[PDB]
Amino acid sequence: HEKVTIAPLVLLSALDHYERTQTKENKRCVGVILGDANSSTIRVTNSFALPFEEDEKNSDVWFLDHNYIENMNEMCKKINAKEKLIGWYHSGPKLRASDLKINELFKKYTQNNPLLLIVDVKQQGVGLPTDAYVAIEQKTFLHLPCTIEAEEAEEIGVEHLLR
Amino acid sequence: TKETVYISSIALLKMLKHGRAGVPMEVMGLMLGEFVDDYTVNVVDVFAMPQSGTGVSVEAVDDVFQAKMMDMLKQTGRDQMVVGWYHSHPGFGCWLSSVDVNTQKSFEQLNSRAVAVVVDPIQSVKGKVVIDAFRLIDTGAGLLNKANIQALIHGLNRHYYSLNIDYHKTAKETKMLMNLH
Amino acid sequence: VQLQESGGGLVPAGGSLRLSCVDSGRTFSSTVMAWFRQAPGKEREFVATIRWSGGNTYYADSVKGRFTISRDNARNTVYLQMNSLKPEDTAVYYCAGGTYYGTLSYKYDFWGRGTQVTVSSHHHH
Ligand SMILES: [Zn+2]
Repeated sequence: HEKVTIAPLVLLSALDHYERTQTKENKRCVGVILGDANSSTIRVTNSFALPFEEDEKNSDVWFLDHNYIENMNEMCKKINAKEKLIGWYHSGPKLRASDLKINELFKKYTQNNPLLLIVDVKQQGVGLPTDAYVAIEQKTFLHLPCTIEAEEAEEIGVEHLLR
Repeated sequence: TKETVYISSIALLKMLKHGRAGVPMEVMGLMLGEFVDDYTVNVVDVFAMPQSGTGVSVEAVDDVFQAKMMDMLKQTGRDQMVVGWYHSHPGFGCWLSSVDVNTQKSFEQLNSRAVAVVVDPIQSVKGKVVIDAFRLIDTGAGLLNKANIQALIHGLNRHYYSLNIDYHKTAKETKMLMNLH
Repeated sequence: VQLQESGGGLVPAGGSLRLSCVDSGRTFSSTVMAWFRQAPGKEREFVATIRWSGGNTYYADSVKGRFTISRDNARNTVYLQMNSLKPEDTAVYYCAGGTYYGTLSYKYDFWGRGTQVTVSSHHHH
């Protein structure tokens, strides 16, 4: 009964990230997700962008700045103690060949089995622009059900932005 | 025409979330965007300042924190200037104390078009967002509009006046918001 | 595709061009039109922006005093009049529309396919 609760801001920040970096056709963007994972439902409440580079012509070469995760998380800790590092996201649209390998490196910054959020930024489908994954042997990705949970402050924000 | 602060989706949400997490304390951060012609300020993004301050002064602004953040944002394609600051007054409502006036003065020195945004994130839970944006007036220091003079006088009275506020959203954000709902 | 640019081509240095963009208004509603330009191996660059209603205009510094953007809003058309052209004005020019009055390309909602302006570096007007 593993479930993910995603706050709207997280998805809006994936989107803004992908657009501002002028992310080309076929390319992807990558970040960090923050929240609470001490319970059976996983709370994703925040995110931040990473410098990230891959080789389109060779999917085994990619570069993630480790310094940057360290330095940013440090700064996130100064505004909110409770929002911990729990996983990462990318823009997809689907799972990539290097994902298990990237996932393994995020394990060194999380205190859980890291959560992978694939955010659909192209919006060419019917409902939730997000699929949540976790690695498991049973090494392979397990789809997890996810849902939107908004602390009241955010919720009337989202409704004020639509009126 | 009326000067207007245009606030993007993520800026509003990050503000609301940070103000709410700081209750009962007044929290604060910087706003990034651009100034356009004279009637337009775009707030594209925002980030929080740590609560090192006892309250919300110029001192609560962490120069090395700000620079480190601006530098790292730049490496992920966020390259806008600081167009002002926001702060929350929890339950107090949307206006400026004398200390906020002083904080705003120091921001206007850097840039004459700087804006101050106040959020009350407690009152906002009544089901409507309580925000406004303000600037100091002392530069300006026969048809007319009566409500514009009534305001320009209360302005001179408290040394500052309000700006209109609007929200921008991309067509893509619109689509995404309709699914987060 | 909703926006269709027109005009543009080869002009000698010192010369004049008028670019137009017609919006069919069939998928995106917009309150703001802009021109952007992209030279090969440079970033997209903001030229000028206008509001449909009101006609307020904003210009990039490198372009002030020589370009004029205007709109015939009953005819859903935007114009970029370019005078005193310099070889560094050579680029593909894109109109874009959306609701953001300003400078950032990713804040716009839809794009025309672009039209090439080539300002000669040899021939002057
Ligand atoms: Zn205050």
